[PDB]
Amino acid sequence: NKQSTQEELANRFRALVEANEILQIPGAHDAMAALVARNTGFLALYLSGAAYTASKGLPDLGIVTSTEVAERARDLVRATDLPVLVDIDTGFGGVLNVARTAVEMVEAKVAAVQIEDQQLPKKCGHLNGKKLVTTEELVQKIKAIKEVAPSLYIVARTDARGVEGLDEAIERANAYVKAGADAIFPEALQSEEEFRLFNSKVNAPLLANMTEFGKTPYYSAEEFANMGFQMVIYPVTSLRVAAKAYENVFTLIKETGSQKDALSNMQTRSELYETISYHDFEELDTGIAK
Amino acid sequence: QSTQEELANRFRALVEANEILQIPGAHDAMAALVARNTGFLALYLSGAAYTASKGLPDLGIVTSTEVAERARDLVRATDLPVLVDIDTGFGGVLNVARTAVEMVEAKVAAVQIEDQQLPKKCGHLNGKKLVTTEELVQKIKAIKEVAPSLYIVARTDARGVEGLDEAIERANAYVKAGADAIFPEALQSEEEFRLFNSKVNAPLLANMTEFGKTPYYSAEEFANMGFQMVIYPVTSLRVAAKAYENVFTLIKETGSQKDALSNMQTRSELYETISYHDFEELDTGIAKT
Repeated sequence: NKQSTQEELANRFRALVEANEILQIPGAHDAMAALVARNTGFLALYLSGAAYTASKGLPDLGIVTSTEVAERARDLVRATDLPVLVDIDTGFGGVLNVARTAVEMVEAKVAAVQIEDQQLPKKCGHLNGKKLVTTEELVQKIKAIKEVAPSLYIVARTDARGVEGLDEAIERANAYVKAGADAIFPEALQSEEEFRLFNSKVNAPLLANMTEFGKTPYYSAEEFANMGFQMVIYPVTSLRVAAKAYENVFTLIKETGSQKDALSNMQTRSELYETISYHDFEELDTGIAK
Repeated sequence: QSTQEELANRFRALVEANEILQIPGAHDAMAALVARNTGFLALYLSGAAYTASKGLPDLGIVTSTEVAERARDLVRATDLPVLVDIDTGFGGVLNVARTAVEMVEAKVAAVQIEDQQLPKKCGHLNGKKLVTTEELVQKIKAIKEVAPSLYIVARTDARGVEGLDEAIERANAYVKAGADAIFPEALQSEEEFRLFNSKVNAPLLANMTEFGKTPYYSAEEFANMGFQMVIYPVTSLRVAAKAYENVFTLIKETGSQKDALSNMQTRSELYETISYHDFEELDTGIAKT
């Protein structure tokens, strides 16, 4: 095996960002999705809280632990040796929790983490809250990361556009950047002009969130690129299509008594053989044998 | 939220039931949830599907704890009887005992143990030898004494490597040892199904895995041929993988996922499936001063 180090992975990720061509970053909720993405030719992967929790059959409500997220992230790197950006929500607690989350991700050889200014958890009764923490509140958290894990590329998410306003978001963004963030995820900017303007007023590479059925139209990556973005995520797609596929094949087996008609909708044992690199284990066992 | 004994006694009733029991493989909780919503009454945790989901080959390099934690996820999501492929029990008799308790703790209904030999020798990785009959008998004995409430399926690979006769002999011994049902891998034809059925003192499980040594019989046909249950072990992962491939290629080469919108679970169905409402009702219900 020839795995990379975390510091190699973070720098490779940074390179990918600074690159002239836009970086597409697919969400992979598990190691199999991670392997397919790599084989499909993607150079970075995304672990979204949404897809992760949904995989475990849970709601995206911040009830998973940093330990759990760091282990699934392990699975991703262990499988692909690709830079992985991990959505760490708000750091799973305070400055100290954020500090430990940072170490655990470096241990998992995570290349980058995404932290947000959303205020969590939500007050009882108003669990559908939209309030954010103070700018300083995230600033300190970012400083905590830069302190304990300087080898970690930081993407900072802000939901300030839809709750406080455009210029408010720009102000928050530039603060997070000077605090140590290397890139900005501006949730739900509302137009072409807002994208270009935000890019113009903020001194950092920008991330675009291409999640389906959301507040963002289906622009191509090329479109995002000339509009001022240098990376784009497809966070939950892997789980959306998988869940659809369960439904269709389970329906079929229950209805018809057989999976006969869905054979074409399947990865073959041959494709599986090569995907999990079964061969490379064989050459290992025999090389040792002689 | 059923007890382990409840989940085990129901699975056993499902087996003895007149209608053949369909058991789909669910490699994770989401698969598990959909199987439940689809109407299935029991779930399977496949060794091949689990490991591959973690990007590993089925070579017995996952630990019992690993499998135990995934089984835990499945039972938690659905509260359905789950049958877990525990391989050879991940070690000796005392390892088998440990594996059993862990599964009982995880609220697992049934386990499946096989007579293949593990680990496999160098150079003989692709080897296909089984353990001595008593070795598996001792292991079944272990599970009976340590976890009496756990339903036992014993898989024999004897038809393929030894002969049809030894398969029957091994199976019957496993039965008398404590196996509640037997999994006869790769019986060759319907003739061999019935004969084995006539010669084996137990409920039988059919392996309906794809691209294998077994034709695509319907569940009802298996029932007519002697079987009381049938698994669909790797299917969830088989369809999950190909969907990744198609959508990722789409994104990679189109620059966008627009054309896969109809091939996706909606936010609304997601919301439904994970019971997001239940958490709202819990959260808001407590908000009463």
